Order: sequence, then C-alpha cells, then structure tokens
Amino acid sequence: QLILLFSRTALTEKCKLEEDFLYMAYADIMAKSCSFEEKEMEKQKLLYQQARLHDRGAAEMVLQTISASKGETGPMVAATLKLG
Amino acid sequence: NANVVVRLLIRRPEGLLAAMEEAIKI
Amino acid sequence: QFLRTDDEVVLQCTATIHKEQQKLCLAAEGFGNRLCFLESTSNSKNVPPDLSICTFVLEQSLSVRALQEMLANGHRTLLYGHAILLRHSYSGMYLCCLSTSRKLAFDVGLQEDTTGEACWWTIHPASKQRSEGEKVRVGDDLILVSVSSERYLHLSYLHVDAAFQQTLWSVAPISSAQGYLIGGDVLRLLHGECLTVPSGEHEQRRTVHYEGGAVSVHARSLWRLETLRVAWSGSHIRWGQPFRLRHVTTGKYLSLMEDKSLLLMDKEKADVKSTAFTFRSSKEKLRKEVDGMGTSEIKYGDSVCFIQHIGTGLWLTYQSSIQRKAIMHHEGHMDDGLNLSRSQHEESRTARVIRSTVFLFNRFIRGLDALSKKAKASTVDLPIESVSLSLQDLIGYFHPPDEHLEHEDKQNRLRALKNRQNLFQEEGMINLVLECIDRLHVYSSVAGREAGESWKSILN
Amino acid sequence: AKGEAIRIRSILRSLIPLGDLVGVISIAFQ
Repeated sequence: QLILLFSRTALTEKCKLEEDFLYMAYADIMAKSCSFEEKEMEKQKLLYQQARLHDRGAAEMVLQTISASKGETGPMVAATLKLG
Repeated sequence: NANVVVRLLIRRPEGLLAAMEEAIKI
Repeated sequence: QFLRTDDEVVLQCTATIHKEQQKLCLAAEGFGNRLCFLESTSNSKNVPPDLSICTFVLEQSLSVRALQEMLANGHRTLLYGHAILLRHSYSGMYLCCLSTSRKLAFDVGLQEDTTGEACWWTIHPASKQRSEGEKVRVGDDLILVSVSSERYLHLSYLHVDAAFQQTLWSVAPISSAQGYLIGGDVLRLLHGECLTVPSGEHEQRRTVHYEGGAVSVHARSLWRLETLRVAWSGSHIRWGQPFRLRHVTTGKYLSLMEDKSLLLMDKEKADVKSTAFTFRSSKEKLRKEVDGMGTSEIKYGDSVCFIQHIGTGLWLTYQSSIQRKAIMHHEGHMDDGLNLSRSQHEESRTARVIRSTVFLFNRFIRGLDALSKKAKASTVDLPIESVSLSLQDLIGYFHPPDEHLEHEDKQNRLRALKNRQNLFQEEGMINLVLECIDRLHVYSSVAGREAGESWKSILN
Repeated sequence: AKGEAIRIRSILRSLIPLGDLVGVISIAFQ
C-alpha cells in the first residue's frame, strides 16, 4: 500500500519535486533494511531482504522519482539513491 | 436458388411505382 | 513485392471524364467529416495531391469462416479471398459502409468502432491472369466487396459509393527503421534555435524566422515532408530526392520565388520548381527513384542536411522578434547543414486538426458576414451539419478521462489533455471561437431559419 | 433467428421504398 502511494505521486507531474518528509522518513527506513558458510548465509539473508522490497513494486519507485526531478539535487533525491 | 439470383440482380438493374400508374392510362 | 498486414497502401483509379485520366485517390477526411471523397493526382507537378488523409493500414487479413466465427462473440500475407480491416492512417478510424444515400446504393466512410461487417472488405481480383487464394503483390488491381452490404466499392459520377456494380482499384504501396528520416514524417529543425513561422492574427504569416524558445516545442514549428514520388512516398529519405514542403500548422506550402522571397502559399502555387527542394551532405552541387522502401540514409539527431532548391540552386541561410529571416542564399554560412528531430503522433494529429479547424470557422464567420448584410438571401455557403459533426468530435477530443481508469493510464490521458489544450492556446483558436460567439449573438431566433434550426443547440 | 438471411431482407427492400398504394388502391376499385 505504502509504495503505491509514492509511485502515483511520482507519476503526477508537478514539474518539480517537493520535500515530503514522509517520503524522506520511509525511504531511509527501507534503506536500513539491508569463513565461507558464515559469510554465505549473509548473502542469503540480504537477498531475503532485497526480495521483500522489489516484488512489492519497490523497484521502479526509485526509478520513477529520479525521472520526475529533472535537475534538482535536493535531499528528496538523495534519500532515493540511498534506497537505490 | 434464392440468394444466387438476387446477387445477380444487384449486378443488373432490371420511378418504378411512379411509372406503374403511367401504364394504367397508357 | 508482396503485401502483408500493417502495410501502407492507397486506392486509386483514373476516372475517364471524356478521355481524361482523372487520377483520383481515395481520401476520407475525419474530425469534421464522416464521408469520403477523392483527391486529384493528375496534375501532381503543379496541384499537389494530399497524402496523409489518403493512406491506409491493412490491420488484418482473415478468412471468411474465421471472421464469421469471431463475429459470433506475425505478418500475414494478403490472399485473394480474404476480408481485410482497412484503417485510416491519420484518423485511426476504419473504412466502412454507411447507411445513407447521395438508387439503392450506399455511402462509404469512417467509423469509431470495428465490430460488424461494415468495416470488413473481402477482395476479388478482376484479372484472369491471377486467381483465388494466392498472394497479392504490387500493381494488383481488384474489386473490393463489402461484407455487410454485399456490394462492390463503386466509383460513380464523382461519387465513391457502394453499389451492385464494380470498378477496378489500383493499389500502390507507401511504406512497410527507427531513428531515420521517413517519407511523410513530421519533424522539427534544430538550428542552435529552430526554424519558425510567425504567430497568428495575420502578413498572412507568410514570413520565416529563426528562433529558439518555447515556440520550438509549440505549434508553429512543424514540417511534414512530402515527395513528388506518388507511389512509395513513405520510403526512407535519401539525399537529393525531390521534396515539396507543406506547412502543417497554417496549411500552406513553403514555396520559393528567388525573384521575390521565400513564399508561404497554397496548393496551386506550389508547382515543381516553385518548391522543389532537396538535402545534401556537403554544400556542393554534386539516386533518383527506387521501387521500394529504400535504405535508411539519414538519421534524426546525427545528420547534416544542407537544404537546396533544385530550380534555383541556392542554399538557405539566415539573415542578420528574433528575425533571422531564412533566405535562399548562394552560399550562406556553415550553419545550414542543420539537425533534425521528429515530432510525435498526437502532436501531429492535433496539428492536422488545426488547419482543418480554421477552414470551417472562417466559412462560418464569413457565412455569417454574408448574412450580416441586410438582404443577401442567397448565401447558401454556410456550414451547419459539418460544424455540428466537427463540434462533438472536438468536444470528444477534449473529454476528460473517467474515474474508472488506472492511475498510470489516467496521467497519460491527462498529459494528453494538457498538451492538446496548450496547442490551442498558442494557436489562439479560442479567439477564433470567440468571434463565432460574437457573430452568433445577433438574434434570439436569424435568416431563412429552416437550415438554421439548431441555432439554440449549436450555441450551447 | 438466423444469419445473413436477414441481410437479403435489407438489400431487397432497399431498392423498393414502399409507394405500393399505387398497386393497392388505384386498380382495385374499377
């Protein structure tokens, strides 16, 4: 539900982007959700957490908001890339 | 036999009710 | 060589009016006419045939039993004995029979829908040299038979209609590569800056400027290339092949009389060397015709196209509003092998609407100006039904989307609505409509009022 | 309740707009 919020706001063109501290909050929450066998289990534990996002449409939402903000290097965009 | 002849009768033409009364006097 | 689905073809005869090969091609109008007529191709050297309202797309070629089965609810090659779904390439509508008369003959035209046997057309060749079920090629004349009316595509006297008699129909291909110059395309022209034509309230806009800014994106900077090559006119553009040039927005022709200036004129002034222009790679004076779609010679964004008239041999450059007037100079500067960018489909679609929009209302305004006389009583030249038919279409053309649309689609419908409102703004067509509000606010109901009976409902 | 048998009902009656009271009345009263 929550990722379906931002994607629709990413598609409604406002010819610039706003701050949206709601989005700035939940981007970093998701971005904070990421010797052989002890290491190789972590690659599975990461790919579980990576799978949890990118099937819920979380893939293209970082792809969309980049395409919306054209040249603005605001903190809105920097919270996307840290999720990206 | 019905469909085949009337499809031919588009291809050939032959006021109809106008000249019908013209034969009533002539 | 062959014909499949999704090809671009036209339908043409030469109607023998007293031993005269009247080269008439089939042309529906759309967005203001649900009827069809013909376009002259005989004096193509001086009277330019329109093309965009004449080409067609073969959307499908199915058999008989398959069509009747689907009616109960790749690239397939054309076969004699197949019903095809013809489609108007400009309007997007489908060619169909109509239930009106102009005799038990029937009228032809476009329609919105595609179901029913009206938009379906089974093919039969009227030549014993070929036969049923085999492939259809170039130059294959035929009789096209309706499916609903079960009549033939009759050509009459000049009435394109559906009757119980036949008339042959030539078929000439137009086209079949992304990022390349294609014939018939609509395109911008990169200069720095772009080529532009002046704005409205006219001059008659007949000058030529060079300009950057928002009008590059906006309406006036639109150019539809047209060749003199009638068949295969949608082939891939190469250097030195002949072009006429029709302006999209004003509906005029970019003509050249180097005696006077660069001219913006109508059809009949646009003769051969009045406007025979070409493109070159260098700026020097160094094929001619190919019976195919050709090879993709010129790109879009990486291209150096040096414009040159055939009849005068000059090379167009600017002079020194930003009014760098493009004049056909003997040499010019090194800023004349310009760059290109094509436009998109709905951009071209509205642009083709606009020049068809104004030719109604100017006949509607001057139609009222003739009835603005105290006693004229003979001005039959006053459109009513063609106004009302075009009016609901434009009402429908700006219909906002419903709430029963997915949100990603609803933005695109909204983004289509925004640009199409923007083009009518910077054409100022509101003001054209605004004058019609003036000249229709005279009465309370008018004239000989039988034709002007919808004077209430037209105004609402 | 059939198919294209009603299509000939159109193409027949299209050539004949009615007018048949010539045939109905004008002879039948002699």
